[PDB]
Amino acid sequence: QQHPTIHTLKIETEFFKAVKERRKTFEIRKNDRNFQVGDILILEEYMNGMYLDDECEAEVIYITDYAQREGYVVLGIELH
Amino acid sequence: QHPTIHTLKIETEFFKAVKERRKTFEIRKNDRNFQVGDILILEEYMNGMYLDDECEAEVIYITDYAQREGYVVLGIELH
Ligand SMILES: C[As](C)(=O)[O-]
Ligand SMILES: C[As](C)(=O)[O-]
Repeated sequence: QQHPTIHTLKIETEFFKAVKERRKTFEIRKNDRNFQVGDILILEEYMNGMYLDDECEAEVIYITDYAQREGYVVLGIELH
Repeated sequence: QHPTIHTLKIETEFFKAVKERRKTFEIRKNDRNFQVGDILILEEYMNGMYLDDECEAEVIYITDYAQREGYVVLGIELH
């Protein structure tokens, strides 16, 4: 019944911090990965072309394309 | 002074998603000069009818990343 896809994405440090702090509870992404509610994002801290070896895991709990540019979606996320 | 209180209309599908904490953001034109700390009073409507319910949320985050001109995504925290 449930088969989430795990997506591993880079996230620039400023936004990583905002997510980890639960101030930013969504991700704005091109929908080239067929994102679905229940999917898992592994958000990997990245800065100036380097992975910084910190991450956080979040579930996609809501998706919308409302008012977005072609191909973009807003993914509502719940940090684990 | 105090944080601004904005009163906005929200359709029942989205109202329900906000109340359930599934939808934790609001996509809006920024013609209100929204600021972090501001309060949104979200009033429930459906197909032009006011549905005698509402909720309150704080704007905790704001971004125009990848948005159309004048648009923002407001991160909101249900009270
Ligand atoms: C600016 As983003 C891709 O972390 O929503
Ligand atoms: C769809 As809305 C204006 O409640 O982000």
